[PDB]
Amino acid sequence: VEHPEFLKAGKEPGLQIWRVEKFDLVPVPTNLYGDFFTGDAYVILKTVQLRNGNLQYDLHYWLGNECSQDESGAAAIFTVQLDDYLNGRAVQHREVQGFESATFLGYFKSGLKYKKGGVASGF
Amino acid sequence: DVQALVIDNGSGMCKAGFAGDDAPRAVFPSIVGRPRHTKDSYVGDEAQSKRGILTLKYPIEHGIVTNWDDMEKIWHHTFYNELRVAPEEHPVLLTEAPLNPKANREKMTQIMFETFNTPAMYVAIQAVLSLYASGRTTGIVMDSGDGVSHTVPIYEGYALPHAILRLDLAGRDLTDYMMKILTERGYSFTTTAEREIVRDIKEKLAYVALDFEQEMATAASSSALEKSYELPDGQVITIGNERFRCPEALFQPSFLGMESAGIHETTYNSIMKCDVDIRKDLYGNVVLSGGTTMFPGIADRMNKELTALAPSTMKIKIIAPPERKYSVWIGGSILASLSTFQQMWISKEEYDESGPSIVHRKCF
Ligand SMILES: Nc1ncnc2c1ncn2[C@@H]1O[C@H](COP(=O)(O)OP(=O)(O)OP(=O)(O)O)[C@@H](O)[C@H]1O
Ligand SMILES: [Ca+2]
Ligand SMILES: [Ca+2]
Repeated sequence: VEHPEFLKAGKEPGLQIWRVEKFDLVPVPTNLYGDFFTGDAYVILKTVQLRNGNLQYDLHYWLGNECSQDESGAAAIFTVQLDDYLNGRAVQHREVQGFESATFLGYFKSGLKYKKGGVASGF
Repeated sequence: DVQALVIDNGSGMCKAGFAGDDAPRAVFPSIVGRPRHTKDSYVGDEAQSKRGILTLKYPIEHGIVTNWDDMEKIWHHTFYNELRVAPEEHPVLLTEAPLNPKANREKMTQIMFETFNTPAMYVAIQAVLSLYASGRTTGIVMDSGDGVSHTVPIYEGYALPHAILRLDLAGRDLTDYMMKILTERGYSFTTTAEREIVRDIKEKLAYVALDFEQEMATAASSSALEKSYELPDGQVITIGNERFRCPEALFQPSFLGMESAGIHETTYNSIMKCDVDIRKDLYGNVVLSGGTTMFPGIADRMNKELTALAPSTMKIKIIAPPERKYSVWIGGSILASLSTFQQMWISKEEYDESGPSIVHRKCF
């Protein structure tokens, strides 16, 4: 499935973050990278440059403590879809607020932050 | 903007609704009733309440459709009477049991397009939808409904076929078992209305003991575990250790004279059939789903049993969502609602062009 945001996904080394918003994958403004709404769910793609010129991928779906079932479910499904889109080359990581992996936390130079709130559920 | 429908066909209950809703609009028994001796047929609640003059049939056994004419009747009723929609106006997501025979997948597909003229459809594995509903792409789902129980290991969104195991023991068998042990206590429940009472007793007062033995000990020594149940007239019965002896069969199928292993061992066995590299992720994400996993105490007991089977270093995590009775349907509601669903379904065009077999390439 070729979603507009999928076309942009993992094109070059770097970090891309999208927030689930009413059953869709919405890009997060770059200036806000690291500020996570605890009532939301997000999808993070870390693209790393490889020897052969091909990129290495790690897909992380972050789940806020108050995110609704539709958001966490959509985060999980979008992750599988992106991975499929990237030819199954991404390692998927489930990241739960307050229990994030060292790898994930390390993506944020200044340290990631949590803010209360988020977009309403799509149900 | 089109509205997709979600239909979860269960052996005992069918769940139908609209994609985008957080719960099925209709839940009803999977039964087709027809004049036993001589409307021409009924489905669901009405068939059940008119059982006095109808002969009831269950088209789905162990999660697999065994009678296509009756299944069609159930779907027809679902669209026109339960959901009150014209199927030709809606993409339809249907669910299937793990390891659903190839022929059935094609039949389901053929019926939707040819009989119902759906503009588009999709078939998802029940267990996988349940995992998604829990917000995970990896884990092992323990799905136990009315007719069968499955252990389904899933990695990065896809079930692992070779590791799926099946336990032919589920809600129906527990209800029947409750009927039997209740007679030892003198209570005879044999009619349909009586079986309903027994089912209600199972759903209302049964529970899984953390330690069975110790629980029997307890029950035999004091009247601490007994509970009262008021029957439909006014009679009040007293239920003792039957409350936990009933669901205990899930862990000790021998209670039903079955040779197979209990649910905890089946889960452990499925995990062991998977690559060592991903077993950690399975032990840490055991997701329970289905009506039969609704007994209080089942999570704790599964945690205990799995912990005893796995190395002590392995972190065991049993996830038991309160909404597990409908996890599959909810998972389907979410999937069908995605801005990307649009492309994943089989369209009428594709069906006309490739025929039923297209389901093998677009739904896997
Ligand atoms: N609170 C409860 N405690 C125990 N069992 C319950 C509870 N609520 C429902 N059940 C049982 O769960 C079963 C129905 O479950 P479910 O809807 O998941 O199955 P199904 O979809 O029809 O079956 P299958 O997956 O085998 O096709 C019945 O046996 C019912 O009595
Ligand atoms: Ca939210
Ligand atoms: Ca089911």
